[PDB]
Amino acid sequence: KVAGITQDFTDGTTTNTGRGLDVAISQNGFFRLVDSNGSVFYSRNGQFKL
Amino acid sequence: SFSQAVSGLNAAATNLDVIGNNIANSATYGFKSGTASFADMFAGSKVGLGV
Repeated sequence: KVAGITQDFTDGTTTNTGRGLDVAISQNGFFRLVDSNGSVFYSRNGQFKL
Repeated sequence: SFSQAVSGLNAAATNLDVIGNNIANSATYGFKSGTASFADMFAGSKVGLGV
């Protein structure tokens, strides 16, 4: 039987792209984004525009 | 299945068309480079769907 499909929350490598508005967390943490409707989400992909 | 593989197989062609355009335009005088950015897909289940 399958008890579940579940994630692995380790950390990969880090590639310097040399841009300005690009952040990368090194350990536990999440960026907190807010939707248009007013919902709240938590993410880790850190490439932003303005 | 096949759809999850063909999604990645299709996403790895725009990411070569963009690089080929950059390589060709690397001679001009005001060109700005282009890059692509991918995101995954997730339906109501827990197994993913691709790129």
